[PDB]
Amino acid sequence: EPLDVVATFSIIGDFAAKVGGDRIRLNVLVGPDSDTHVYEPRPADAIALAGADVVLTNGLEFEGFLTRLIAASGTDAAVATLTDGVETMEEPGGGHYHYIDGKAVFHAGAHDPHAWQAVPNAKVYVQNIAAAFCAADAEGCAAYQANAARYIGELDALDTEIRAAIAALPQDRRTVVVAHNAFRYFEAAYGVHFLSPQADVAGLIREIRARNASAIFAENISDTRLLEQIAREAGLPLAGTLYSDALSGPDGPASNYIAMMRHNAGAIAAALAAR
Ligand code: NA
Repeated sequence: EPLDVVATFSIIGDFAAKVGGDRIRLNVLVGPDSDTHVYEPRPADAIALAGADVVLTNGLEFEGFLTRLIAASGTDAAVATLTDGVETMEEPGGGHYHYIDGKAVFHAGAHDPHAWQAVPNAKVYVQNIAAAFCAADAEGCAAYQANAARYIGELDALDTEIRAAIAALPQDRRTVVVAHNAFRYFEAAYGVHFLSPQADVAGLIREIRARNASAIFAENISDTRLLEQIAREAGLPLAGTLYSDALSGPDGPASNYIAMMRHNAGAIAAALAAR
């Protein structure tokens, strides 16, 4: 058309670009290394949304803001929630029951947004994107769909590579530490454990000793100070940085999703193979 596509943040942006190729014009609302967790609304998001045909989002959190700006523009854009069809996990402790009409009804409360850290989930994202584009632009559907199938083949190879790396590790060396745990879907998919803070460093320290955790990793979401406290108290070496919610810049080590995951998985395995 070009199909005008807005993606809320860099990782989804990469997916969009892979699916859309030259048929789309892509704007990404939150770019690499921003001091934002995943996505956060900004008024200037309006300028991109107002021209849009399709808006790609992670989840339901700020779909209010996005759809209110879309209505105000008079645009009529399809909003695709890319976690549709992903088995999302609740945040630790999130649940609770409410006694509606006699029955104790469970209320989910706040899902962990970091679903891309499991590569089978990134396949669903990509499949949802091709569906949304295929939909808004019937003529492009064969191209989107061939782009999607080929990227999904590469994701499949990546998921096997990650599994082959982790499977080579000893069974008693599977635990690392982070100040902020953006990695619960990685832990659910692959054979590794992440400990993070849930005075209470003491609790964490005990589980660290109990699990013989090998290393600590930095990430962009926690502040810096907490990380230094924990390593100091635990006497664990700082092995590197894991990419959680954003790609790196184009000269960094995580300039697209595949490279991001290669990095994370490779750095984790390196630390566990030796620390
Ligand atoms: Na971030």
